[PDB]
Amino acid sequence: EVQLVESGGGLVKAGGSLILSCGVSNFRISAHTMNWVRRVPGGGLEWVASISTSSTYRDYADAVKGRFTVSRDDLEDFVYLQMHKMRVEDTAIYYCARKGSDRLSDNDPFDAWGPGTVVTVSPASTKGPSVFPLAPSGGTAALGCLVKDYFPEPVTVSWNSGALTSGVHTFPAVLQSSGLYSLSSVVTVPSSSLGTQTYICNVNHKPSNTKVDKKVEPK
Amino acid sequence: AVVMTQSPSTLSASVGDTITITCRASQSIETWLAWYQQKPGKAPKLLIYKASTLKTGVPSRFSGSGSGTEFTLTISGLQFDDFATYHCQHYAGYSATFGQGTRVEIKRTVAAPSVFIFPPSDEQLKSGTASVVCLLNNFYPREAKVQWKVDNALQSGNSQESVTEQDSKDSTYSLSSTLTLSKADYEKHKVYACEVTHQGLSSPVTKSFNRG
Ligand SMILES: C[C@H](O)[C@H]1O[C@H](O[C@@H]2[C@@H](O[C@@H]3[C@@H](O[C@@H]4[C@H](O)[C@@H](O)O[C@H](CO)[C@H]4O)O[C@H](CO)[C@@H](O)[C@@H]3O)O[C@H](CO)[C@@H](O)[C@@H]2O)[C@@H](O)[C@@H](O)[C@@H]1O
Repeated sequence: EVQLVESGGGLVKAGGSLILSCGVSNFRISAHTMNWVRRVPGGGLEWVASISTSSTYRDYADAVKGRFTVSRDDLEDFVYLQMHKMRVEDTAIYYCARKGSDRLSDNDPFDAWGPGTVVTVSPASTKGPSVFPLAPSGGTAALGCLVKDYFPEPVTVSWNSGALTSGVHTFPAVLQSSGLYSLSSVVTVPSSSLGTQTYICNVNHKPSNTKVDKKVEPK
Repeated sequence: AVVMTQSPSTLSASVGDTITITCRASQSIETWLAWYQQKPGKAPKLLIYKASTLKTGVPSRFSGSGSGTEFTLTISGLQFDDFATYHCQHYAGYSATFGQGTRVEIKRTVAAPSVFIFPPSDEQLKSGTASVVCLLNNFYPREAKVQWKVDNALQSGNSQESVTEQDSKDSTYSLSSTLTLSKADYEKHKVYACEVTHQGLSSPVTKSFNRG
């Protein structure tokens, strides 16, 4: 009858963070030593964390130590797992369990488990911005650089290595439904100065260490 | 059940001006009101509490007043740094309700945008994606509507827009909306149009292009 339900799983980049919550039914968390265990793709189980009765003692697996945090909410019966500086090896199904028996002792097995939440750590920590031209056509016109499918906050742009500043507009980044960002940078220049003058954007993505330069020409 | 109503939602003012932001409570809240300053991206900064108690470090140009239902934030002599959003807050023991916010910006004259449409680059097209961009250049005020009309069919849930801060010198805004289609979807249609609705426009401006 006793039930446990983990929530909060999903996909995360390497170096990221994700919090898992564990909720229960037909028992109170108060007197139980709450634990987290994961099933690594290899097949086996790795004991993750342990939280003693009323948070007295908190134990962690060597690998997860100093990156993960176990927490308890006795009043609303909740168990939490903070996962930071996340590694690819942290990819597993996460189960929250309890040390229990018919009469609670000083050392009981994990008599109750949750169904499990899937946590997947992606290898790539940073993504490469793809740069595209916004090519032109009353005496004045506009051109720009579309900085796409990239990550993660923040990208800097400058025009003609920093020479062109007047008329420049670099827009706030937009988070796309993919999890990737996209921003545009434009500049208004006179229609006459098109064929003659040369225009290049200077995309600087400090996390990925990316530095891209693209010339914007008509057709 | 306390309802907080700030007024105005947007306050256009010049530097050196003395401006007042009104906050109204649905029922008496005595002096349990707090004013906050919030600049884009940055976290809210507490200015005044207990309706008039100014927090340590907050400039003397800021002023709090009112009780029960009517409250007032006063900025005497506007500094460039003061240009941000202002949130009034009723703070109760274990709850709180905020005002809708007041965006204090630089006043200037109505300026119609310069609209530019950009077809997706052939480079991107080869990669299986099509990003159609619309630009609304140097317009005033901030409130502007953009509609995407592929072969006259209005679009929804494919477009994403972002707006720049008020310009340092000209005091206008810029908006950029990006319509995102698959290469496949893009090649099923001929005419891509961007219809722009703004206060400084007699009628909406439609900037358009055909594939080639
Ligand atoms: C200990 C396992 O993690 C265990 O925890 C849960 O049950 C709790 C547990 O509490 C332990 C107990 O103190 C020991 C012990 O009784 C005895 O040898 O005396 C000492 C103090 O007089 C002490 O070292 O209680 C203390 C504080 O209350 C905790 O430090 C310690 O965690 O054991 C008892 C039953 O023995 C339960 O009433 C507790 O709620 C369950 O998760 C249990 O199943 C686990 O095996």
